[PDB]
Amino acid sequence: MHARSTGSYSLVTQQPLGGKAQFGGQRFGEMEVWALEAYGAAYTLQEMLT
DNA sequence: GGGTATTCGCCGCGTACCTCTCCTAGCCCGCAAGTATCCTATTCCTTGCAGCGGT
Repeated sequence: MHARSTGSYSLVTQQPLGGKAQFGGQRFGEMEVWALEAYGAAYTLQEMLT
C-alpha cells in the first residue's frame, strides 16, 4: 500500500520519481493514455500529462 | 544490357510493480614510519713543546 501527493522530482526530466523506496508516484503508462483517449475524456488526459 | 535468383544486413519482438547488489585500471610520486650507522662522550697509556727555578 502506497500513496504520493507531492514529493521529489527527477533531475534530467522533471517528472516524479519511481518506486516505493523513494517517495515516487505511479506511472500513467501508454496503454492508459490510449484508454483515456477512447472515452471522450480530453481535459483529464491533458492535465494528467501536463 | 536485362530479367532473374540468391545473399546480406537491418528492423522488430507485452504492461505495471516489488526486493536485492554493484558502478574503471593501473602507474606514480609524495610521504610517514622504521631502521642501521656515524659521530659523541668517558677511562688508561706514551709523546713534543713551552714555561721556569736555579745557578
